[PDB]
Amino acid sequence: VQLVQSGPGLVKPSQTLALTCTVSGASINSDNYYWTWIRQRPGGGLEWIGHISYTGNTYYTPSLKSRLSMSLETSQSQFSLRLTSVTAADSAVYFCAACGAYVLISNCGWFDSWGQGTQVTVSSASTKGPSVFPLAPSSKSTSGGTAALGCLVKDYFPEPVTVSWNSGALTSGVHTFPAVLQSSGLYSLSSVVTVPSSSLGTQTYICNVNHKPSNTKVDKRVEPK
Amino acid sequence: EIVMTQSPSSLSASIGDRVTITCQASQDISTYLNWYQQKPGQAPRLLIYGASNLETGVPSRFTGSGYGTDFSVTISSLQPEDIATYYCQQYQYLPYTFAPGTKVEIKRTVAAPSVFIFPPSDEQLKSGTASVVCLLNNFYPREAKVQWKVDNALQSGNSQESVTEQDSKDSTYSLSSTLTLSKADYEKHKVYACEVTHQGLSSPVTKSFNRG
Amino acid sequence: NITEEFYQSTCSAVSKGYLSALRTGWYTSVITIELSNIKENKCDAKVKLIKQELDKYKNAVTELQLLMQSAIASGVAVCKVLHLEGEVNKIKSALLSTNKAVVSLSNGVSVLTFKVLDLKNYIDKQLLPILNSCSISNIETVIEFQQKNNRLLEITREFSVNAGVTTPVSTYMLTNSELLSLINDMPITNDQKKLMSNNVQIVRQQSYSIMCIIKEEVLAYVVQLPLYGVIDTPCWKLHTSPLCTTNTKEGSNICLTRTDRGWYCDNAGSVSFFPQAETCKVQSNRVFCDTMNSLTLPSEVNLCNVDIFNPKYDCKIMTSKTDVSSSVITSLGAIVSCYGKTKCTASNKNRGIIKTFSNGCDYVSNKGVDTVSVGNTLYYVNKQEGKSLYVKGEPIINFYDPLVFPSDEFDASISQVNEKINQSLAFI
Repeated sequence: VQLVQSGPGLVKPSQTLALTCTVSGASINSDNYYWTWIRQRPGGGLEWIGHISYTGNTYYTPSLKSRLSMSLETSQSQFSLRLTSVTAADSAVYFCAACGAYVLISNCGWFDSWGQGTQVTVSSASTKGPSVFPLAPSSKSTSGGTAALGCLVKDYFPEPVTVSWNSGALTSGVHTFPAVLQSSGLYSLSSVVTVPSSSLGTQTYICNVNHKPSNTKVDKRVEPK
Repeated sequence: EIVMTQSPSSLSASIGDRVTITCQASQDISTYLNWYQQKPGQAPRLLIYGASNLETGVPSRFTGSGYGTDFSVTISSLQPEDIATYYCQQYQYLPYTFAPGTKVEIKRTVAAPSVFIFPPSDEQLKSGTASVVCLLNNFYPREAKVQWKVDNALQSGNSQESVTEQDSKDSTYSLSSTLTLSKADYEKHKVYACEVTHQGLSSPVTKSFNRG
Repeated sequence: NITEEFYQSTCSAVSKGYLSALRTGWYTSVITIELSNIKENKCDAKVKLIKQELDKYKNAVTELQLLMQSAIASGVAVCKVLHLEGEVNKIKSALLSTNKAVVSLSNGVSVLTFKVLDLKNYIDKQLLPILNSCSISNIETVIEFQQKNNRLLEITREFSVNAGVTTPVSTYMLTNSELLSLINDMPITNDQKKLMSNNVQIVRQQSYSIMCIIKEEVLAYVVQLPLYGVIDTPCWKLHTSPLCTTNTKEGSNICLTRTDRGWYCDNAGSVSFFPQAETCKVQSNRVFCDTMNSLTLPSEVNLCNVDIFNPKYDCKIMTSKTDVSSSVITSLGAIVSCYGKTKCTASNKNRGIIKTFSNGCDYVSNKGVDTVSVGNTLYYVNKQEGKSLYVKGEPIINFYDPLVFPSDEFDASISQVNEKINQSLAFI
């Protein structure tokens, strides 16, 4: 079973959060399948939200019962989640998941299938595309044979940002750091590659930034001096 | 709601070691306990279902044990591809609950960080701010200390660090410290330095530049 | 050991020499079959057969799940406790390392629990490692699963066609060895344990299997077993037949029949009377009955056999003028009520007719008699060994004046009949 999540990364407070998960490999109405939703608060453990059965029966966690809604859309082979009156305490990565069994005599609690997850941020702030600045290599960033360089992805909102080097051709020695929340409301992260110093001046290094929450894709050439 | 206790909170072990994480539930949950493995940036992965059964595609070195209130998961020989966080979860009673987790780090010999410092780009200086980045690359253990000296003046409260998760290839870490100044403040001073203290360095190391 | 007395005076017969075994209470055990959860099934002639059994297993589980959407009041109460959350888990923990365990339920009832079949252990060590290489080249693994699953299918069938309550308790519900050891662990005397073990077929007939719950891979049904709290007291069976006058003119005859026929057993200084037949089962000279369908009578009720006009107990009779012929086959002979023009005889297999009955109520023993014929109805007699005693006496119907005899009393007695006779005589 393959699971693909669709949902917004930014949601204004006291609104309703709408997520859908598209199932491949088994019918939404197949026997003993329970479509589960799980959320993971930042830097924390997992929290089981609830599930909806192949027949349509739903169980919501007692904490969120008043604000939760789940439904089946068999024609599009997908199930959905709705959380209303959201606040900043509901910002998390929301995981579509599925439990299925050939013979089931207990609760279906093993989640062998998962979706990639949706990073949901709940804030009254507006999305902003990042500003990308090069970290040029010099003598202060050369240690023997290899030299370091990178780019600085600064002042964006909300998470996350996708960073590539040379469209994906450069992958060894790449270190993209976890983002940091600055003193303002915005984020910032850095990506760095270590490279044979002899190659500077003869090979092109370009930093590929992709920020989907604002339809932003930025390419910046990183060059010596 | 059922409380789940996982022990230890985090552990480090050499490659090939025997690693065991235990799990305890507030009350008896029979055989209805799962084990999950989650690496950074990815969804969890089911390792053990029904206390002891091994999920298809999981290496043989994962073993599940226990019944009732006390359970455990065991890695027969720890490997680089196992650097992750491990969760146990119960499903006898609704709502299903997870444990806080257990971080797993690989232990290796002490490696000194390669220190690099980057001045602000002229493109950023037009915008009005200036960021100086100092990079500590491929060191172990994780504990490291970085502090900035703008004209031999210790800075405080304008720097932010970020650490990578442990690289499975060489079991090291990397760190990035970013000193943020305004263009006006940045052009009033000349020397910018980061002073790195680490266990793999006999004496603190300093990387600095001029023309600020 | 079995003896019988026929009373000519009242056209009745008492068979005695029987020993009591009266069900006074109920013992409830919880019988469990540990089931299992099957994550996936994905895959060759031998393995194809295994998959057919897996389908029978899955279908059986589904049927039992669909299934879950006074004599057994106690068993039903135990089933209700099993539906509370955590309750099944208590049993699961008790039976983790043993098949027999006593478990106190949440309502304080301490029940004996019995794991009679462990299908969970079998599939998770043998089959589950194999269902995710698909290559099973020996016949003995196939056989064990077919044997073990066949029982589950039949138990499921029984509950499915009995609305979750079965009787007698089959050997699928509880094998002979399982039942015998359950009896051994019961809180009863050695005499009680011995009686039940020597009559396991009767114990099954007086037991109930009550389908309770399938939850958390445990299928559990309650087997409700009889407790025989009264043993080795005397029992006797009263047989009765119509006693009529034999005047020549048709329709001028009057009849009398002792009512309350049935089994009687001494019990705690009184006599237990079981009016509805079939509630007692007779094996040899031991008689198993059920006390919920009995009356408790003064022990003076016995006087109706020796002296039906005694002033201390009002013997029950019915009256009519319907002098039809019939026979009652007793334990050790046959009562023949022969009236009008009916030819009534008793014959032996090889010798032929050996007694021809005259008009009246009469009796013949089973010694040398195989059949009795009254009119066109042939009766085979019981051929069990035992001595009979014929107690001669004038038929009491001759003591009544036919001109004042009440022939329209069904539920009646000597005193009631006397009272009514007194009223008709007063007006004359």
